[PDB]
Amino acid sequence: NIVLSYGEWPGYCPPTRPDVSVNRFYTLSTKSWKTESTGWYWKFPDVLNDTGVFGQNAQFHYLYRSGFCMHVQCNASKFHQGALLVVVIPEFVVAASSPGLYPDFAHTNPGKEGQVFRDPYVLDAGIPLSQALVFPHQWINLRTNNCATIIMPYVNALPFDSALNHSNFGLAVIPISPLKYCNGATTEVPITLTIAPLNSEFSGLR
Amino acid sequence: NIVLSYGEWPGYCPPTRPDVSVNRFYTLSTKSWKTESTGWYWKFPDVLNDTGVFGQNAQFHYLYRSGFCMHVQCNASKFHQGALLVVVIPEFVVAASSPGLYPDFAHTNPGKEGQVFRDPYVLDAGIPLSQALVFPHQWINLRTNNCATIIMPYVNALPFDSALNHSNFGLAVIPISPLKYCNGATTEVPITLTIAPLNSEFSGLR
Amino acid sequence: NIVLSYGEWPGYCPPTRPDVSVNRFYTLSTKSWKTESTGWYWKFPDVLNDTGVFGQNAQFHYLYRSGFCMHVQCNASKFHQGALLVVVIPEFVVAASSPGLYPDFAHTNPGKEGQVFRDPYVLDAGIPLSQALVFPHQWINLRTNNCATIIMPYVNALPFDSALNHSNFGLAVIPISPLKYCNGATTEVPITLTIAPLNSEFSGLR
Amino acid sequence: IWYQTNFVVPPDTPSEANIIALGAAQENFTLKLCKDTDE
Amino acid sequence: GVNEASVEHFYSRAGLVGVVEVKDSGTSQDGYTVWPIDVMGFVQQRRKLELSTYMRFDAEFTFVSNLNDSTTPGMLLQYMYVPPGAPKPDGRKSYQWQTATNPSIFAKLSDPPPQVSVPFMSPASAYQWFYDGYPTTNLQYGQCPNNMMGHFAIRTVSESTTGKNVHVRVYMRIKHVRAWVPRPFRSQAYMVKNYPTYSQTISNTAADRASITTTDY
Amino acid sequence: MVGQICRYYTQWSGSLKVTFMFTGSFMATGKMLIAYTPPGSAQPTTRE
Repeated sequence: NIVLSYGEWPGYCPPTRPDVSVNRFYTLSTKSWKTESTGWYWKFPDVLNDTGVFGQNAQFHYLYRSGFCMHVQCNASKFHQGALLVVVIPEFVVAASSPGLYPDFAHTNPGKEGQVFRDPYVLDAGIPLSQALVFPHQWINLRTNNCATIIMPYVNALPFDSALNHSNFGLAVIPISPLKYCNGATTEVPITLTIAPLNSEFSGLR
Repeated sequence: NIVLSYGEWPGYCPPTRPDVSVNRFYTLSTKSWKTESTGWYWKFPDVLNDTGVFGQNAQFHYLYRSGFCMHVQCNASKFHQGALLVVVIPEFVVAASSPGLYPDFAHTNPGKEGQVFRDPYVLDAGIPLSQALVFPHQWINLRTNNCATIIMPYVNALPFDSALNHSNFGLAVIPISPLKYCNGATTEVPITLTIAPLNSEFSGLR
Repeated sequence: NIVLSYGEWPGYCPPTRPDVSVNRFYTLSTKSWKTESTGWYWKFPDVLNDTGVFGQNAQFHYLYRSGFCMHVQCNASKFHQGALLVVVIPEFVVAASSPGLYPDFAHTNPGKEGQVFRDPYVLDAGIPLSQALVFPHQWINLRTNNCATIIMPYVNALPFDSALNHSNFGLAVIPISPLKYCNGATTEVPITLTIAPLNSEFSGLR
Repeated sequence: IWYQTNFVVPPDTPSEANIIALGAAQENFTLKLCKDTDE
Repeated sequence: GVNEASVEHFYSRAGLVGVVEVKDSGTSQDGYTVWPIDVMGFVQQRRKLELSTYMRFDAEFTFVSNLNDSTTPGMLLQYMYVPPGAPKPDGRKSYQWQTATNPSIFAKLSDPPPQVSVPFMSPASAYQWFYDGYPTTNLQYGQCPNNMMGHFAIRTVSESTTGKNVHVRVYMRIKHVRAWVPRPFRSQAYMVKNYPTYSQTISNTAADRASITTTDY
Repeated sequence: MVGQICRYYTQWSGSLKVTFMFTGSFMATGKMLIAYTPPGSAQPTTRE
């Protein structure tokens, strides 16, 4: 069920505090999990920077502070098999790879669509995927569960920061065990990410 | 669930009494249940006479007395159908058939591997399989259950007897309704027999 | 009578703990004490490593911890004279002598038979036999007593150790005053070593 | 890891799968004498 | 009706367990015979006894002796019981007829039949009709030596060939019966005396009909 | 992570747990035997 990141609920700062126009569920474009899929990551709050009332607040306020509640729903039949690791990585700095030593803006801030991994083994950051379980995470085993819920509080060296310039954390959905099925099953499995900001605070209104 | 043979728990004799080196679960080689399978039987304690610490005790002790707990696990999908009768037959004397009026040692004491029935209708003993339900038994209906557990106490005209020379009882797994499936399913169903001796006693140590 | 090595009874560790299959007396092959005999030593638990149920435990367990009770019985008439020193030497490392600076495996671990001294003056270790009485010891003076009993607890820098690789202590029977008799007496005096492990503990069963 | 039984599937189900092995220490794990790593 | 369907009543009544013949004319001039006690002499009685695995009972034996033409003269007979593991007579005038530890019954043909009750004789706690094991070859499999109840050596007390054959009908009544571990009734024909061996031509337990939907045979 | 921290230390002691996760289909049954051999003994050759 629900997992609390670092065992702390998100809370208010002891500034704009929207009640229900921001606290609503945001449902992102569904990702097609296929056999050859490497994985996807989103940057927060970059994923919601241009999406609904939260998008309007994050673009017209100097400072920002919010927790998040992520639901990763998966629509698969009992005849589909595979395991996703859903990991939240605080300060997920994406690395470039060169035989281009600096990643493009499209990779650092993929937006609401999200970016695919190129080297999910090293998480595109030079750190092993095998040790990614030190970060707050949930398994989605298609034979056990098709849901992951991670509650992430605000983590920063500063009490407030810019939504547009800084991403507090990244959320990665990575197929560890590849999706596999038999001829006749749907060739893809939908993966739905639902985000709900919790305890959102804003400053510098214009 | 568990069935008590003749409504009596196995107990001690009012001699070596091992605690955990013998009371452990013994898991035998899995049997492949197929369409044409006739069934299998094991003799006790001949099945454990050359297997682990119980095997060492049964071969270097003059007398023997023990109850048993048999688990007959079956690994089948919901798309497999069939019914096994799991019957414990006290003093299961195997009969020969002649058009060879005396059964071979390989048939009377098959060992840990176990022996296949040749005439499961007469249980290889000239007694009808239809009346085998007077003996302690469990059904394994692949659509209902895939487990059978029979707890068998020590049954003998003597308080003690030789493990190597005398088999107190036989355990028969017989497919009544044959295994049937459709093309694409596993052509065999594993049948696993797990034996746990209960209240084992030994005498004449060398 | 009984002498306690270092004034401490052997005790359990605050793991296999056999009751009577190991605590039984082990009686070794009798040694013929003659006029020209230099002495014998055994390594513990190497002396019991391949002997009965203790032998089976010491070879199929990773770790080991046990005290010992040694009886050194001597069968001599009142017309035989001589004195044996029965000394227990903790960590008895045997030395080679060269005019071959490393002792053979037959000398370091003589087994249940035991090894004869070549230089009993220096105990085959470069240490004087005259000062061997700092180790736990008993005299056998043929005119006073024909028995020695030394109770040896477990002495080690580690709480547990390997029976097969490490010998906690050596037991040496050394004729200080040579055996002497008159024509007609038995030309040899039997020396019988009886070992009883006390508080034996084992780990790593296979 | 031993194959106790054969891998059993119904029709139209992939007949090969994966096991993910995870590892950690218990509460009685200890470390001693700091040293620099090989990588 | 619960007394008629009890183990005590099922195994009650005296039944013929052997027709023993004491031949003393023509070529056979032995004048004696030894009949080993067999509770499973006939297949009818064997099938009823093999319903259980273990039994404990006392047996009562009756001897119905007469001549060829049903005549019962004043001839003397000795019915000696040889307990399990005693030597048996090897002749009409052997010393085994005088052994005191072999109980004897002296009775005439003119007297009503002799009766005597043999107790439970097994070294084990119950007779064992099925022994799944070996005493210590293929022949010895299933052969428990603890089921031997003894012998009944019968002779005419005479010094020479009488010239008259005596037919002895042994009737046994199982008494104080206790049975354990019920078993299916044997369905196949019995081929041999001490083995469950059956023919390869398996007989169906149920009689046949034309089809599974027609109640006609 | 335990195997990486162990390379920053000379000696370690204690117990380890190894979790196994099966990622086959929901309708995929069967048995595996996971056996542990203590350091003294060599690798088992057969399932029994």
